[PDB]
Amino acid sequence: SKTIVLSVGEATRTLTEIQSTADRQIFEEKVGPLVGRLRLTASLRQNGAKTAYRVNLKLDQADVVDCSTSVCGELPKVRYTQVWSHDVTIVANSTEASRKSLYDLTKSLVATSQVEDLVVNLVPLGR
Amino acid sequence: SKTIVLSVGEATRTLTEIQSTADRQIFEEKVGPLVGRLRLTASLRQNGAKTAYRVNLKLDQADVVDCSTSVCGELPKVRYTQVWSHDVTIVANSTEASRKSLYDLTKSLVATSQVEDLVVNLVPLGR
Amino acid sequence: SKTIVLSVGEATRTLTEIQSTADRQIFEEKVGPLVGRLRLTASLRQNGAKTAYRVNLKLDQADVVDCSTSVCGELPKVRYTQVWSHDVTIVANSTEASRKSLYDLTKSLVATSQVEDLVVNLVPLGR
Amino acid sequence: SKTIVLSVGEATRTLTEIQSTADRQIFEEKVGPLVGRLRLTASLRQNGAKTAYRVNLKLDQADVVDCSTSVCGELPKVRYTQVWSHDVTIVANSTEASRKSLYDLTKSLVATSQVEDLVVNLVPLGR
Amino acid sequence: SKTIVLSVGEATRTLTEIQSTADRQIFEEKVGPLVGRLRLTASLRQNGAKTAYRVNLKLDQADVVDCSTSVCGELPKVRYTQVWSHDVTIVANSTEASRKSLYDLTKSLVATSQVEDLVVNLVPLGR
Amino acid sequence: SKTIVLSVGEATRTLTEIQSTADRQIFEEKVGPLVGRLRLTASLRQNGAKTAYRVNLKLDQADVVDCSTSVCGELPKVRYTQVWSHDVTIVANSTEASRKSLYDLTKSLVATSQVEDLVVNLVPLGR
Amino acid sequence: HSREVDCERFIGPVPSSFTDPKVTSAQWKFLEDMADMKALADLNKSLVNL
Repeated sequence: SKTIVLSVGEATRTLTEIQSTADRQIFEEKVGPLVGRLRLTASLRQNGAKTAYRVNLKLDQADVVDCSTSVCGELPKVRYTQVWSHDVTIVANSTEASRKSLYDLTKSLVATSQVEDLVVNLVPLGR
Repeated sequence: SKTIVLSVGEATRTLTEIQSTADRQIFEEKVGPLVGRLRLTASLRQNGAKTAYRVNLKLDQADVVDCSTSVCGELPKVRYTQVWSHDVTIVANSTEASRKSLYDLTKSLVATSQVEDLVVNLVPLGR
Repeated sequence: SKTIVLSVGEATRTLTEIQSTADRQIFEEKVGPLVGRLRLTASLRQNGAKTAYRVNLKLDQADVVDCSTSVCGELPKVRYTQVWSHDVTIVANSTEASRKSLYDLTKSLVATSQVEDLVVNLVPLGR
Repeated sequence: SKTIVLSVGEATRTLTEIQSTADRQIFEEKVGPLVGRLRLTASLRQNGAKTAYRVNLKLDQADVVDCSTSVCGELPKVRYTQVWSHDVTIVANSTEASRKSLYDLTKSLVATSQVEDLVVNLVPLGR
Repeated sequence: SKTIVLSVGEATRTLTEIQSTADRQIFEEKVGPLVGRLRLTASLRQNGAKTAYRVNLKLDQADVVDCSTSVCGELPKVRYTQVWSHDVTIVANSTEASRKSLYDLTKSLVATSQVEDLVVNLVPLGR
Repeated sequence: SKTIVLSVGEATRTLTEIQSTADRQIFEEKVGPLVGRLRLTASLRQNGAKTAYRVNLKLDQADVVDCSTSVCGELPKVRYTQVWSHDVTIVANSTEASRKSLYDLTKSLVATSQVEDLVVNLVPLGR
Repeated sequence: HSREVDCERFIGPVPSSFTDPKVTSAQWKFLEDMADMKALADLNKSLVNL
């Protein structure tokens, strides 16, 4: 199969390839309960008349709850669902330096503290 | 009656014949609570105009739960039910060597690690 | 593709993925004549209202005969056909230990000498 | 009245005659709650044309439950009911030695460990 | 086959399984003349909708007479017949301690001297 | 299971119990092809009002033919069928010496040369 | 013998961490900025019902 190791800071999570297919790659995290866990959908295709390409990356994670610790009967039930999709439209005949600069800019914007505040405190981005 | 000993690795389970009949053999495991335990249904018949035969083997096991250890009143209640049936269509005028090879192939496919992963991690068979 | 190695005792057989599809996976054994060989059909789906799942596994193998060794004209012709299907109905919210115990019990029942006698001598299971 | 002392091993239970009648004798155990306790019904009659006799002995005991210890309102409620009747058809002109031997055989079969296992583990009698 | 040893005090009687069947087990005592001897019928079944169970135990013994010791000619002829049936209606989801206490109470009532007097002297139970 | 060894003079044949049941015992000879071989059906019952008994013994053996040695395609096909049933009506209260004498007379009549000639040359018994 | 216990005595002393907490100026400024931002964001939602 295919294993992906993600470092959160103090622990390491492992995602395993489940549904190996060209037009749809489904990775699922293996920790405990398989239902309501971390899933990742990847897709790659073309467009128009063999001009550019199209890449789609979605990451879902639904929280679960259980009452068997106190209540004497409740199966693990999912609560909410989060969807974080992507869309990559990069042409083939481009520039490696430009692609590297764009990737570095995206990494910097992701690692910056403004997007973290926008996600947590729901404050619009503008510092 | 009829006793069947199954070795799980560290303990031995005993199944006892309960409903002795030609067209339906019902074996039940005797450990503790008879309701919601291990049951096995076997059936043998013919087909068409005395050409081949038909063998059916089903194995069921329903988990039980109880709250009398903490809660002050709850009878043992069944939770889910699992059904694993079979279907054997082997003609009489066949080949002993071919039947032995088929049984060996089935045993190897059962004992392989791919079906175990397909059962546990729910990953499609394809290694 | 996808290769599966099966050990019969003295030789190793190789099955190759032929028809890669989600709702129907068709594996075919590559030894010599492709027609009338070993085939395996796998299927995975859901049920009802996203409660449990359904897994189907069928294994077919039709014997072939040929007279070109002595008779001066006979194409390889199939004789009989054997069908061995399965049915797995395991709910998602279950128990890993219970699933492992059930798999071990199934493996023990397959590897026992009673099912082998039931298959070969056609004697009903009851030792 | 009429008192019957039964030794269970560490304590002694007392049953008291309630409904003194020839065709129906009702003994009731006096410990605490009279409803849902131990009751015994005895009956003696004849048959046909003054040939033999007929003796009937039934023993009932229904378990009770109560929630006044934790829940703030629940009367003692009965749960299940067990019925263990008998039937004695012994002719008058018989044999004292034969009757004594039959009683000894019945006592031995009752005190044996096979009936205890049949009652507890629900395993058919056959050791 | 299945042998049962019963101790009467000074001798040991042996009962042998003769009609091995699930819904009807027939044990016969082997001492001398097979006709007109000790027989035991056991039956186990369910009831209603998988709720409780039903166990039936009957014990028969018909006395025989013969005149070949003095009279010229008389085949062994049966005299009277005794029938002692039972009825066990115990639910599955019960209590092991309650079942053990009930079995101990039944054993004590069988081994007591009141039932012996009721059987022998035909005096109603009431001491 | 249950094995029966029969001595024909120079070789020993083995019959194996297949269908173990009280009212119908089916023994089958294991040599090669299971279809069209030696089978034996045994049955034991009572009659009327527990007076005598009834024993039935049937022995069947169907010959098979095959053309795969020369012809390039013919499955093993049965030819004729032979049925040799019996009927034993012996009362329980009989005589051991008379039964032994009858069995010896039957054995002598079977081992005599007149029945062999009646079977082979189809000549009526009368020497 | 038969002893009666009063559970309102057989407990150790109170730890030393039950004191007044210390907050730095940077933490105060950060919390005040976050509070002001959240307050100004909550205002824009009230005018939607105009």
